[PDB]
Amino acid sequence: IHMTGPMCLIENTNGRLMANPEALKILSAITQPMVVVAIVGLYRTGKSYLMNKLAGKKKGFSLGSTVQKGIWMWCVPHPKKPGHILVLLDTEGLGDVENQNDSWIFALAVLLSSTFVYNSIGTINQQAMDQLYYVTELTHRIRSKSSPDESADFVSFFPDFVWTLRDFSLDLEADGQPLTPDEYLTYSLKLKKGTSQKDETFNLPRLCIRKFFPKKKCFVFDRPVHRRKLAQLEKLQDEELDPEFVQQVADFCSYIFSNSKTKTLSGGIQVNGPRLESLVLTYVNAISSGDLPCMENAV
Ligand SMILES: Nc1nc2c(ncn2[C@@H]2O[C@H](COP(=O)(O)O)[C@@H](O)[C@H]2O)c(=O)[nH]1
Repeated sequence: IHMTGPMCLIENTNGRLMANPEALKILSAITQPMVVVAIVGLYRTGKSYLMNKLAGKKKGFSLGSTVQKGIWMWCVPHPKKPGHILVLLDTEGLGDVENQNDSWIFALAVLLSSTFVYNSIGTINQQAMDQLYYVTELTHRIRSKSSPDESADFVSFFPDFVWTLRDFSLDLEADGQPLTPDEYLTYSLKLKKGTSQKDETFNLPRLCIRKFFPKKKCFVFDRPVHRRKLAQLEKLQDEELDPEFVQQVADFCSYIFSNSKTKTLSGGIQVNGPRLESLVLTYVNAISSGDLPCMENAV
């Protein structure tokens, strides 16, 4: 499975989402079952490191990928599942230079993925909650535009949720024992107690995550601390980064290689390369159509 590095699967150009033919021929060739893990988030938040580490790459921490966008893929063998492939998706360029296909790229990632990894800096903020809410419903509207006819049946389709918090080497709070990353999640996910229309327009995203993301793991990561940029524009190695950061991101990878399920369609048919090509074309066609059937909401 040659793939030395990542490759764009869906490119964002002129506000126009175009699926990659070169990427589709690759997917087609892979007959084995797939575990799709989408590392989504804002640009320049350290997503690439999770990708390289997940792809098994030893030297995978770049330092400034200076310029002078869409969904990139990386198909490697699954390091804990022989006969299974690991497809890695990355939402490139989200909010970089900034119709704004950010939500759509976000949605396709969640759609195509078997596991959903949201990557953000600092403490959990409303802005993240709102778009997480927005994508949940957006994915509902797109998936529904593919169903043979014009709700515990949509929750079964949704991927697992993983939140990776970055530069949040802070994460210091407790009751009597220090909070775990997981406990921090539920905490920052606690609903506001108030019969108001400000707390209402605050608890909706929380309520949405409560229903649509049943399995939820959280990861807090330390600030990556390393030797100075010895001649700029390079790619460091683990032995040159904060040992804690390396161990944290490894413990993350381990959770992925073990807990992440094989991508399945409706009826429970495992998804393989050619099956993912179909899903990429279907979903790109459902979006690029500018159609979208207006059915009832799902919140
Ligand atoms: N703030 C922050 N940047 C990181 C971290 N890990 C890697 N980076 C940097 O963030 C950039 C990665 O961009 P990305 O893949 O999220 O679009 C690279 O320039 C890399 O040097 C991290 O944990 N926190």
